[PDB]
Amino acid sequence: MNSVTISHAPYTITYHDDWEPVMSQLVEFYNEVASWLLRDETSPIPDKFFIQLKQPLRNKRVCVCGIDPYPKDGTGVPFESPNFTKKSIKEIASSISRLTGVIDYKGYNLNIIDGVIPWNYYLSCKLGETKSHAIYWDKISKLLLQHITKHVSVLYCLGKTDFSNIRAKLESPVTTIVGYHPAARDHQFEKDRSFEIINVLLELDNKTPINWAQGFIY
Amino acid sequence: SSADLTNLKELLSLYKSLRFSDSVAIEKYNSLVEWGTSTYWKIGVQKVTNVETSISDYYDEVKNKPFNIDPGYYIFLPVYFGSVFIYSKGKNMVELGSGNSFQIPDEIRSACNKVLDSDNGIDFLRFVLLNNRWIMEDAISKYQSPVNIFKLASEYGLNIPNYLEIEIEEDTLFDDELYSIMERSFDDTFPKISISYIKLGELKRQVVDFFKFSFMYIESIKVDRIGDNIFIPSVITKSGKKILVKDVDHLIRSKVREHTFVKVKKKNTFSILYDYDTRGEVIKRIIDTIGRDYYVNGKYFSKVGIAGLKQLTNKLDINECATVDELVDEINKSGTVKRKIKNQSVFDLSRECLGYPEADFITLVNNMRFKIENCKVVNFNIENTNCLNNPSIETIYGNFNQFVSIFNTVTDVKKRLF
Amino acid sequence: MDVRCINWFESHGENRFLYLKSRCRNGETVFIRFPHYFYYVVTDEIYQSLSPPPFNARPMGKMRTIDIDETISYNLDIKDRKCSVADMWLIEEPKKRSIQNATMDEFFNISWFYISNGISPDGCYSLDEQYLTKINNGCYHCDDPRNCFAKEIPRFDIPRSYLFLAIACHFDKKFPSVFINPISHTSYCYIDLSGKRLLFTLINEEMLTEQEIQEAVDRGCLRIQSLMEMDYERELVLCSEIVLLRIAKQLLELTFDYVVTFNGHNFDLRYITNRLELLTGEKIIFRSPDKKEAVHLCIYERNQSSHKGVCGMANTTFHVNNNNGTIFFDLYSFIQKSEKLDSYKLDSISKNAFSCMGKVLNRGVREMTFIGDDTTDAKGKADTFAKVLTTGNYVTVDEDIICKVIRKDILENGFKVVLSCPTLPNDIYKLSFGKDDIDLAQMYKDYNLNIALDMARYCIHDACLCQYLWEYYGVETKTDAGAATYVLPQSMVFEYRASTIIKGPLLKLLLETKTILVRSETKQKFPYEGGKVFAPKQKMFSNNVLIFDYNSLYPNVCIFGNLSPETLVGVVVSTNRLEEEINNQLLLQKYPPPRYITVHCEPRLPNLISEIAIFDRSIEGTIPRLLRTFLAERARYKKMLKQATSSTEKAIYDSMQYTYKIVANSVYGLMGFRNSALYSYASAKSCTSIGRRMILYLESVLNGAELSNGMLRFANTLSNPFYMDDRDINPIVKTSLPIDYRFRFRSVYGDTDSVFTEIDSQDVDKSIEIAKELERLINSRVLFNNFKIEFEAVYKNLIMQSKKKYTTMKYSASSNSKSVPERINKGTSETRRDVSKFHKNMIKTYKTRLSEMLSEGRMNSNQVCIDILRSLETDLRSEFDSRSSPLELFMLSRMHHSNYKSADNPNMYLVTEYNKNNPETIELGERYYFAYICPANVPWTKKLVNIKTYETIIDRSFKLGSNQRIFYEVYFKRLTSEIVNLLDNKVLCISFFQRMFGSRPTFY
DNA sequence: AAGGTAGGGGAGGAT
DNA sequence: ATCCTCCCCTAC
Ligand SMILES: [Mg+2]
Ligand SMILES: [Mg+2]
Ligand SMILES: [Mg+2]
Repeated sequence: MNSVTISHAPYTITYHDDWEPVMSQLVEFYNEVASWLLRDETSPIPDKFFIQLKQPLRNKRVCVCGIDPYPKDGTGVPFESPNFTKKSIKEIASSISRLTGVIDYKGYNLNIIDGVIPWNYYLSCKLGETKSHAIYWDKISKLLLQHITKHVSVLYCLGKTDFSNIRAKLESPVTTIVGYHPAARDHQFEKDRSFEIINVLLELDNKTPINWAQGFIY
Repeated sequence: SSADLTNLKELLSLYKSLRFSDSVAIEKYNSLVEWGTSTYWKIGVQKVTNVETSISDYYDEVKNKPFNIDPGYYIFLPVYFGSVFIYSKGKNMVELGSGNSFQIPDEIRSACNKVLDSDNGIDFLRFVLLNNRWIMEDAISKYQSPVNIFKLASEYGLNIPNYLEIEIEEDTLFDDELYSIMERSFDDTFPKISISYIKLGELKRQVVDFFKFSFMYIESIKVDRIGDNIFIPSVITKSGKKILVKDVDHLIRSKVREHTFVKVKKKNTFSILYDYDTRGEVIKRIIDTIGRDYYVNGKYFSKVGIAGLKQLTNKLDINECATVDELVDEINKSGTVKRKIKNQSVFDLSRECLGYPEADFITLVNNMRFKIENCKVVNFNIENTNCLNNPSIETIYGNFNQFVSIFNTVTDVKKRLF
Repeated sequence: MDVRCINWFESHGENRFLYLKSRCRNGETVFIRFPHYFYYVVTDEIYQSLSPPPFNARPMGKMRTIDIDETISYNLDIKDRKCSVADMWLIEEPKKRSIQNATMDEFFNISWFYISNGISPDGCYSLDEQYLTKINNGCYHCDDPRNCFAKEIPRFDIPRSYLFLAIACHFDKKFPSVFINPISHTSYCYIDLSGKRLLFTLINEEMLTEQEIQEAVDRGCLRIQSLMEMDYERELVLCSEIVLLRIAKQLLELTFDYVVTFNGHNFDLRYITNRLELLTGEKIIFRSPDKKEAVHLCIYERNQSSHKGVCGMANTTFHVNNNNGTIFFDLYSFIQKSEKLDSYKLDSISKNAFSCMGKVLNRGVREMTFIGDDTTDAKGKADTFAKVLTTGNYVTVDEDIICKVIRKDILENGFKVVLSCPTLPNDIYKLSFGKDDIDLAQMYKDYNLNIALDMARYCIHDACLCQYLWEYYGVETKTDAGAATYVLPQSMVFEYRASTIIKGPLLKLLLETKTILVRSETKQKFPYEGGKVFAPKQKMFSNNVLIFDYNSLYPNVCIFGNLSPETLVGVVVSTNRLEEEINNQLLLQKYPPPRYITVHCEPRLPNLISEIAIFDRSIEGTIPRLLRTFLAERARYKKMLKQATSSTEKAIYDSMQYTYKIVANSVYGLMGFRNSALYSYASAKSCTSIGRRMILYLESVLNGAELSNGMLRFANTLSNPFYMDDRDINPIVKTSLPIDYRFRFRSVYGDTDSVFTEIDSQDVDKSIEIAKELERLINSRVLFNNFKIEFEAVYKNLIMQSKKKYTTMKYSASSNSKSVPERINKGTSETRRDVSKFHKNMIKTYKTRLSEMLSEGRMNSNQVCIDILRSLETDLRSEFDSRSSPLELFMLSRMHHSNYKSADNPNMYLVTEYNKNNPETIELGERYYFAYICPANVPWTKKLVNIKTYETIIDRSFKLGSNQRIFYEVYFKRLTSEIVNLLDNKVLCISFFQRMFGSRPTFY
């Protein structure tokens, strides 16, 4: 758990050792662009842009990658809602609970589950939109996406068209599944069963599965 | 939704047990595999285009040396001389050791399903074929026992062995003496090869056979009658001892020749040939020895007789007569025989009546020209004589005039029978 | 009140509507909104028993339903095909409904709309106003399309508006990346409904020094800071990036009829939209005519899969999600589907499309003057070149030298262009507009005003090439012609293949003939044999060959045999000769030839010996009428082609009649396609069986024919091999040729539907006269019913290599001996896209030399073999050591896709690694270049162990390294085999390989 | 949403 | 050797 200094707010980044190989580039890339983004209000607050770098990688097996760290009613990391009110987190709990048999629960958060590291491609967006800063982060996102992938066996991305060419973005091969975001129109996420497929493929290839029901709050 | 979970769960269910799947279940499996792959771009399991039915998991090498038996309860069943078949529920019967198509009657297929509807714990039924008589030998089940299955089989028309139950209360050294005692305790009149016993709690069958290796001199080969133009070969040694033969192929594959010594296993009751080690020489020698008028039809021999109306009535199950007109009068009265005549073509009806094998008979037909008038045969000749190199084809042609006589007669029966 | 239909499109909201865009005689644009329904076809007893009442229902007549499943029988007791007749209803429901016994569920809802209301997609109408309610400014709603569009009027012409656009993006070393690289230039060609054409380019002033910006203004440029002060009549405007993108927004949101780009659906529009979103809060918004839906510009990817056992993906396209009636049209996808090139880059397409032969008018120290007109080339090529010259910058000479244009003068009919080039000692050269020799990366490194102005000139040219290609391929004409015949909206004409485009005319036929085709069984695919191909009898002929070809043989076979799923009487099979003869003796009496046709096919199952398919020709079926429809259209466009004058008109009409050729033949493919609704195994196999007999009949009667004093003798009696007729079958026929002629005919080759008949003559003028008279006698006496042939050409100096490989000099059937022949190649290495240019140049030289010296004939000892081989070895060794040839001569082309079995295929690996390590991404429908490259230190070897390990994918920026060389071992071996395979020697040819490559050849 | 066979040449492999 | 399989593209 080291840290580096940068030229703009939050002026410091704290990271787990497993992220050392990219920190040498993150400081340069962020210092050249922060002067533009940090003039206005952002969601999340800039103080949490790099909060996801505290997560260890050597003890992970699956990475679930979203599009952005949910600006509206966000916490700084993807797939969290402090009051379990967001459509995305509720629909994830609904699908898993129906398969598992969970009836009485008060919340859900993928950051609780062991073995999985929540992630999002774009490090920020505007409030009310998605993929609004793709021109801003793309180069940084590619660095972090290939780095996190090298530490997991199965990469689960949301967005049939968003991660269509992810195989070209990644350096090392990874078991790649691209599913529906759990908030899409026409109820297309309701038929998505990627979570179960992930554990089955891990078992077949003798890897530790993800305890997806671990993320429920009781 | 539930539609996708159904497809995935059915795929997992079939995957875990693909060794009890027929063509329909396999097609469903492979369809679900293709569905999963195209839908998710990656699938855990792949298509299957193999796994034949086998029962080898339930048996082992036959023990022919003395050994000790410590456990108590056993059931002993005989294993008869003859070919072994396996029957599956709702399916046809297959000959064990080679996947083929063997003639099976309707009575046995019905009786098999009737006992297999009793419970769903039975994997297969084991049958033995001895001189065109069927005996059921085994029915391995995870829930039933080899007692009530046989009792029901008997009520449905099938033959069953004499059930014996034995409990061992000591440390016994199994030897030929006890083999003979328990073999004769069955009080069965059919030749047997071995005895198979099972321990309560296991599905595995163990088999014992005490025999001596020897050589014997063959004096002659002859065929015995067991049915209507059906003859079975046997081998007679210089001493007059009859050596049992499973079928025609048995002697050909064992390279048996007359007036020479062959390898044979000697048992306390009879001598048996075994298959473990040209064909043109051996089959010709057998035919010449048993008689020039015999030819091979599948697993047996038949004669080249001048069968006419009297034998047609026996195959049609109608009154025996020499009047052609009666071949329609009675048929219109008995509904159980008209169905055969109208359902089958004239070619097959007259082919059956003279006991011609399908494969060789058609080969003759397709190498010879026919002249027909009003769909009745008036002349024929051979255009390709190479088909005559097989002794069966030349012999069949020698008596083809009898085929034409019956063929033409049945044609006119069909024209008036409708 | 009087409108011409331009487009149809739908909304994507909760309430789906179908919109028509049309324009009135005076130029005004009107939209009409139609309710959208789901259409179901049910029988009377189903209709009256539907528990949920339908929204609306009308009777659609009394129709016959035919079960078209096929079964084999072993005797002649064939029962009647199951058919029912009943009153039926057509019901429409705004929402999807599940109906247990609905039929005709394989047609589009838009097809039901067009057909039920009698509306053609591109018709011109005079509308009844009482059925139109005004809902917005220029928008009406129509509840009763059946009576509103009842009146149709003759076609009239209307103005249309176009926007052609291109951009140029900054980069330093590699392909541009949106996250770093600014936009440099944006160019438009703006054409209004008045016909006024405006050309302008915008320059990003942020990359210039303030002193340079003032210099630009002084030179005549305009400088603007906002959007309200923009003027589109100025050729150069300098502004910041924010203005550049806001102008792009303003133009793209206008209601153009067409917005036309080249590969702009993946790059141009994507870059503009993505960069705008970050810099400011504006987005590009499309709105429906009635303002009930609004969508942001988003690019969606459509993936096209194959239909093989491991289908995979074989192509991909990108589409704009606009809902305002504008057609966003991408030349890249259009051309890629239509034409065949080594590559589909803009420079490659232009190089081939825009060219002419020019004469050298004057010469100079560094400049040559080229003059072109209709007197030096085919009519219209000099005019097309002159048109493009207006904006072009470089002209390529003989497809190799890139020359700068110094002066241009556009003449009344032709052009005069002055190029900066070395003196070329000849009088005639080929000019085309191809690749530029500029280096954009260096131009950005030194970016300044003079460069900015030159780049503006380049950018407006690229935008104008989109307009020049738009007209060149006749896209407007093809679009309307397709929509009318396929009953498809104009926006969907070039997106579907046979399975869907034939549904329009098919539905019309089924409703007109009162037929529905249904199935009750499971389809199973069986193989069958195809057409006949003959083996060439001789390698070199040294004689004129007369080629006669059946005119659309397939459609005539189905009409002749009345082949369709519902006309099959049955399939009779046998297992033995005795039953076969009995069935034949009854067959000739149960189904007399005068009404029935019997086709003797190859066995279907391995346990059968004979199969006969019986077809009833007394009532014409559905497929023959579908085939007649396509035949009528093709003939009409062929007739118009004969009346075309300019090269542009000829190309457009030739392309359209070819398209109808393909769709007519694909009707068979659908009949043989296991997943088709028209699948018929018996019919497809019977068609090819009749075809084989038809070719053998014509080939047999010509092989051995002799032309005598005044009579032609055919080799065989002219007996109809299908049925007995009343034709005079005597093989002696009267001709109109002079007594001087005495010739014998021999058949030397034949392929699928043509016969190659050799005549013992050297002249062409005699060959043409005889061939024309010979066709007359064949069509009148040899052939029957609707089977006709045409004389194609005389092939002079024809050389055969295999059953699919030959070369010759073509003399057209209307060209006399004084004409210039066309050199044509079929199946040879000179036409392939996967060999090289090094191979092609040499094989042409050696094959020509071989033909000339072998045709004359010397053969003192072994002259022909040794002369060719000795020169070949010298050139191959010289090239290896010299290594002077450009890499562009050793490049191969290959298609990328995912249609593979096992996942470790080297082809997928090679591309995947390229995509990961390069900003350039190869997509699943694109073609890329590759070469065999090995380290420069590797000597010439003889034992080749690995080949695929030398493949590398090369981009435009690829430069062969100083530590690399071309892997000549693989390039030379392939060329050597092609040359040696033309020689008749063995002993010396084997030695050649043993010393040069260390291997023994195979002599075929 | 998806047309059909005949055929040649080349690269790698399992003998 | 020595044939077999797979693929790519072309002619119909
Ligand atoms: Mg033709
Ligand atoms: Mg033609
Ligand atoms: Mg042709």
